[PDB]
Formats: sequence, C-alpha cells, structure tokens
Amino acid sequence: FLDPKKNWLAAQHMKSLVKRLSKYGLRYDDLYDPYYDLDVKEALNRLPKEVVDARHARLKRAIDLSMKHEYLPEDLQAMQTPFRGYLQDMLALVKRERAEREALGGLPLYQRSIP
Amino acid sequence: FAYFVLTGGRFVYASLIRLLVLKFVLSMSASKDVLALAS
Amino acid sequence: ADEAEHGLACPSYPWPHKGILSSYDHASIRRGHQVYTEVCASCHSMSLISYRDLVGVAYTEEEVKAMAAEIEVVDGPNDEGEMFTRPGKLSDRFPQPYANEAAARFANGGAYPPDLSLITKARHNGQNYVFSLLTGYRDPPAGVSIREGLHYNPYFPGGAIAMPKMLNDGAVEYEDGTPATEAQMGKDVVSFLSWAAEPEMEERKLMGFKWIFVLSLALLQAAYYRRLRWSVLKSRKLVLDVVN
Amino acid sequence: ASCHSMSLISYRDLVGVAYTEEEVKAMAAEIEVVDGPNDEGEMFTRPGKLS
Amino acid sequence: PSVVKEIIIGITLGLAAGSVWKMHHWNEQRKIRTFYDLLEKGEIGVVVD
Amino acid sequence: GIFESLYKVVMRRNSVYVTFVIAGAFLGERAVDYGIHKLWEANNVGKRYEDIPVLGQKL
Amino acid sequence: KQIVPVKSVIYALSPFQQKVMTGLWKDLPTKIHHKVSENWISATLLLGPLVGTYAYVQNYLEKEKLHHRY
Amino acid sequence: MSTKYIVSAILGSFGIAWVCDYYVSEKKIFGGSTPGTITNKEWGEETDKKFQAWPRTAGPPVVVNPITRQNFVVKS
Amino acid sequence: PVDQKRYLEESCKPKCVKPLLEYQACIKRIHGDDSGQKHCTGQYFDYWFCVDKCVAPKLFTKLK
Amino acid sequence: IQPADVKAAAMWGVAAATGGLYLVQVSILVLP
Ligand code: HEC
Repeated sequence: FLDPKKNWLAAQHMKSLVKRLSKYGLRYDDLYDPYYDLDVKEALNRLPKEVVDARHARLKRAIDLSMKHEYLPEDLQAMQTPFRGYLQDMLALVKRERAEREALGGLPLYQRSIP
Repeated sequence: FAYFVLTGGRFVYASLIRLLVLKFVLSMSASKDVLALAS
Repeated sequence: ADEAEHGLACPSYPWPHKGILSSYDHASIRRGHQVYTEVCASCHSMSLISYRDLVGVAYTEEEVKAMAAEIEVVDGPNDEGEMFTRPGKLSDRFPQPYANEAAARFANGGAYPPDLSLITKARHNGQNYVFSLLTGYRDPPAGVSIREGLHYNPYFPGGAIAMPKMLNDGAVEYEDGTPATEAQMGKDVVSFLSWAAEPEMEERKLMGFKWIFVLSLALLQAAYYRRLRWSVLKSRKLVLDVVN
Repeated sequence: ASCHSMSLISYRDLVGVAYTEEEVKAMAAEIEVVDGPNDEGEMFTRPGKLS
Repeated sequence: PSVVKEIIIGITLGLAAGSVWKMHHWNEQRKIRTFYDLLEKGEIGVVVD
Repeated sequence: GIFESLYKVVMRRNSVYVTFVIAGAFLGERAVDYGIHKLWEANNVGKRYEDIPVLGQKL
Repeated sequence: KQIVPVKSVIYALSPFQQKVMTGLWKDLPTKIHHKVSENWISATLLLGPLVGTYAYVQNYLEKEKLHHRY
Repeated sequence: MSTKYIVSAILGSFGIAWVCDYYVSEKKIFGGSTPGTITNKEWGEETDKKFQAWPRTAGPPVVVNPITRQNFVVKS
Repeated sequence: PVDQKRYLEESCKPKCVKPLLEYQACIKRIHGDDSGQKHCTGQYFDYWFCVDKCVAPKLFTKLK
Repeated sequence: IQPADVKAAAMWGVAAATGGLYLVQVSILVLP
C-alpha cells in the first residue's frame, strides 16, 4: 500500500477530498452515518458530548448550505480541518470488542432490525 | 402580487382539470359510427 | 447488396401540412381522393374510411351521398334469408376491389397490394417515402438487370417492386382544371393518404398549441409559488456555535 | 337435424361417448363443408373432418 | 487576472478562427480548381446549345 | 395600487375568490381559444375546406 | 426516528418582505462558470464514449461500404 | 435601474424607424416612382431562367455564374 | 403536361456532376468487364441522392 | 351569527352553481 506521500494519484485524491469537505465545512468522520453501520452508533454514544454536539452542528450547517445552494465563505473555508478525525479510534475499539465477542461464543450486543 | 400570480396559475389549473374530466366522460359517451347508424 | 436492400433514402419535402401551425390543403385532399378513385382504387383498398369521413373535409354532404349511391354493396339477409345488393349509403366504407388477400395476390402475381388506410404511418418517413416511391420509377443502373414481371424502383427495398408505373402525365382530368402532371398527382395523392392515416391532425395541433402555452404560464406560476414558499427558509441566518 | 341445429357440438365430442374414432371420422366424411379461400381465392368445399 | 494566460487564450482563439476561415477558403479553392480542370478535360461545357 | 384594489374587492372571502377563479378560467380559456383560432386562420389562408373552388360543382 | 437538537439561533424573514424571482438572475455568469468548472470532467466522461463510438461506427461503415462497392 | 427603459426605448426606436420607412418608401408620402422591373413580379423569374441560358449576339445561348450557381451543360 | 420533376432534375443535373462522373467511371469499368456481377448501385444511389436533395424545395414551390 | 352563517352558505352555493355551469355549460337550460 503506497497511498500517502509516494503516490501522485493519491495526493490528487486527497487534494480533491480536502477541497470538497472544506467547501461544505464538514469532516470525513461526519460522513459516517449511525444508521449505516450500528457500530458508528455505539462509537458516537461512547464519544464525549462536546465532540458529538460539534459533529451535529457541523452536519446541520452543511445541510443548511446544501439547501441554500452555496458554500462557506472563504474565511471559514480557510479555517477548516477536514481530516482532524475524532471517530476512528473509538470505532476501531468497538470493532475489536465485537471481534472477540464473536470469536468466543457471545451474543451480539446489538443487531440490525429486519426492515 | 403573490396572490394574483397564484390566481392566474389557479385558473390555469382549473382549465386543465375541466379539460381532462370532460375528455374522459365524452370518450365514455356515444360514438360517430353509432350516430351515423341512428338513421 | 445492403444498399439496395434498404433502398435509396428519401429526401425531406416541404409538405404543406408540416409545422406547428399548418393545416391540410383541403383542395389537395379532394384532388388526391379523385386520383385515388380514378387510378389507385383498382388494386389498393382502404377499408378503414367511411364515406361520411369525407363530409366537411373535401366534399359536401350531397356530393358524398351521390358518390355513395354510385356504388352498390351487399346487404344482410332479407325476410327470405337471401342476400341482395343496394346502393351504398353515407356510412359504408370504401369498396374493396378484391374478395380477399388470396384473390388480390392471384390477380397481382402473388404480390399483395397493401391496404392504404395507414400507409403513411406504416413506413419509415411515411409521406416522403410514398411520394418518392410513386415518382421515382427510374431506369435501373448498369448491370443490375431485374427479372421480368417486376419494375425497378430505387426507393423500394430491393429495387424491384411489383406495381407498374401508374402516375402518368394526363392520367386524370381534374375537376378544377389543374394541369395533371406526375409530380402534382403524386403530391395530391400523398396529401390524401396522409389525411386518411391521420384525420385528427388539425384538432390535435390546435390542442397542443393551446395547452403548451397555457401550461407554460402555469409553469411560471409554479416556479413563483415554490420560490415564495421556500423564501422563508432560503433567506435565513442561523448561529450554530461551531467553527471547524 | 333437418330443422334444428346444434352448432355447439363438434364431431370430436362424440368419440369415447357414443362412437369410436373411426365411426366419427366416417360420419364426418359423409358431409361437405365450405372451406376458406384457396390459392386462387375461391371458396371451395371439402368433406368434413373430425374437428 | 493572469496576463500571460489571457494573451495565450486570445492568440489561441484567433488561430482557431483563422483556421476555420482557411478551411472555408481551401474548400472554395478546390471547387474552382476542379471546375476548371473539368472545363478543360471533362464533360462540362459552358454554351447551352 | 391596482393589486391592492382588486385584493380588497375579491380577496376577503374564499367563496368569492373561488367564484372569481371560475370566472377567470372560463374567460381566459375562451380568449386563448379565440386568439389561437385567429392565428391559425391567418397562417393557413386558402387551404380551408370552406374555400375550395369546386365545393358544390359535382352535382 | 428521533430528532437531534443542535442549540442554534435562527432569524428568518417573512416571505412577503423579499424579492422572489431575482436570485435566479443575480449572478448568471458566476453560476455558469461554476457549473462548467465543476462538471467539465463528468461531461467528458459522459459524452466521450458516445461521441468516440459514433465516430468509429460511421468511419467503419464508410470503409466497409466503399470496400464492397464494386 | 434603467435596463427596462433602455431596452424599451431601443424597441420604440425600431418601431419609429419602421413607420417612417413605410410611409416614405412603401407609400411615398414624398413623391416618386417604382421601376417596371420590380412591379411586374415575373421579371426575376425570367432573370433566373436566363441565368440558366443567357442570350448572346454571336453564338448559342451561354450560361452566367457557372461556379457560384452550379449550373452548366454536360458532355456535349 | 410536362413533368415538373423531370424538368427540375434535368435542370439540376449539372449542379453536382461529380457523382455523375463517378457513376460514368463505373459504367466504363462495367462495360470493360461485361462478365461479373457488375452492379455498383452505390454510385447510382449517391448521384440520385444528390439530385433528390437538390429538387426538394423547388418541386413544391413549382407545384400547384 | 345565523345571518352570517346563512350568507356564507348562500355564497358557497353560488360558487358551487358557478362551478357546475363551468363544468357543464348549458345554454339549453340558461335560455329559458
Ligand atoms: C394494380 C396494378 C395497382 C395499382 C393501380 C396501384 N398499385 Fe400500389 N401496389 C400494387 C402492388 C401489387 C403492390 C405490392 C408490391 C410489393 O409490395 O411487392 C403495390 C405496392 C404499393 C405500395 C407499397 C410499397 C412498400 O410497401 O414499400 C404503395 C405505398 C402503393 N402501392 C401505393 C399506390 C398508390 C398511391 C397507387 C395510386 C397511384 C397505387 N399504388 C396504384 C398494385 C397497384
């Protein structure tokens, strides 16, 4: 795996993602839907309230901008941290706990409801 | 101004609805060959 | 080969009934019905058009009554179970020249002269194709000698068609003194055939114009209504307590 | 059969009920029936069939 | 705002327009050349009868 | 303004508004139909059924 | 299907105090520029295979017909 | 601001120019004449059919504008 | 009763004489051959396509 | 309140009759 700092294509991809995410004022982790995985749900429950509330505020701002058909002003676009993640470590810990629980005879702590 | 724009569109819609309803009912009405055979 | 199989392509003639506001040339419809009756009804049939269809389109009602009274059709059983023939009325369809498809094919060398009611909608590029087919009885190219019993026609798929060159100069005498030539006769008969295939064209065009205009105005109203209802949402300022 | 008609009972209905197939075929071949236009376009007549 | 970019794109548009006009001129020249070529060595004459 | 005048006329009770709309639809449809008919007749002069020279000479 | 509150403060103006059909015309050049500069790549990937295949097909048909022309 | 006024005035100017043209050269509120070559309305017809074969004093009829009209005789 | 279509196509015959010349070239080749399938309907189609394209509007503006 | 109610009911009846005439234009009934 030669993604970062050694692949021109990967550098271009990172540039494009930074452009788009900062344009809407989002972060990469905010793209993780709790309804999608049910592990993101547990991670978001375990995260501190300040972090979760900031995530919700950023999501609401992004949806507002998407409705209005406009982007953040250049100032707030400059003051952006699209890849200052907050969810990957907790998500990995939750996945690891799930891994051991399934590894040695355990019921899942939560399951997706059949729709 | 808003209500008058809306009113113009509203009676356009009324015209459309009357057209459609009458088209269906008159289609279910009589036919030219029958009227010809009326003698 | 493939070129002759698909036939020489037909140009785009400027028909008088083409355009978002364009009507049939009704004098030309009358003239085309004359030429069809004179020369084309011997072999081809319509069988989907009543005499009453001509009333108010090309002939007056008394004229159509006389024309129908000219021909005689078989009417159902009388009080003895026998069959009889009575002059045609204003409701009878156009007469059929042959008893059935078998008789038609037998009279026309195995080839069946198609029903002409929907002929311009039953061919790709209908009206242009029919006009070109009628007018383009050309000398076959070099070294392509076609068999006896057919005629060369570049537009017909395969080049060999079964009907002979019918439209000739001076074939008919028009009522209104219009000089009868091959091109004029073709134009009139194709106008008549295109009317026969689509007798509702004028009403449909009028309805389409009126309703496209009216619905465009409705569209503007809809555009304004939506913008008005959404303007309390799109021009709103929210403070969220977050920066990055 | 000289006055009333059935016109809903085919000859094939009789096999296995009152007659055998050979008998029904012979009975059908007894009578004549008009048939659709031939290659010349005329309405001809042929001996009846089982159907 | 980039001055060199604006001048480059202007020169490029000028050359495109000139190329279109030159294609027109070349087609016209070919038509004239083939007409006279035939007029000497072909079926084409100029007097009607 | 004319908008405020017509509002004070026919936009204080919904029944009148409905009636006004009904009047508007009928009148506007008739006006558009007349205009389109005039346009059609202007565009297709000579081609009508009523003005063909042999309309009643077959008898 | 619960609703997550965000603790914002929202000011909104009534629809009858705003121009309703002017935002469509305010910035046409900027909006056209944004559309083109944001979607030229996607336009190339959409119309590219189509036009290329069409040109190839007409070219090959021309060659084939001229070759079979005796 | 004023684009309404400017465009309206431009269209009005075209209307006024049309009216003045119609009165001064179609009905000639100021006296004048019209050629016999344009009012006959069949002169252009023969002019075009003559571009097909233009008469000449010494020699058979000959064509004019052979290139720009693409009209010319064949093998003979 | 002179045919307007025939007269018009004769008039426009010298407009696009190039397909006609190609068709004549094939005619000469086929006359030289005199033994093959020898059709070359493609030249015929090209030439008559050009003539038909020419006689498109003039026919109806000349017709009654 | 009753006068206002009956006035409103009559107005709605007039609107309903106008809608009925619009849907079914009857000069045959209008003339007599
Ligand atoms: C008897 C002879 C006639 C007469 C007087 C006319 N037609 Fe034609 N026609 C006839 C036959 C036997 C056939 C079949 C040929 C075949 O399809 O192999 C046709 C065919 C047509 C067609 C169909 C062409 C096609 O489908 O590509 C048309 C459109 C047609 N005929 C028209 C037509 C018209 C308008 C006539 C009056 C001038 C006419 N035919 C006369 C036999 C005969």
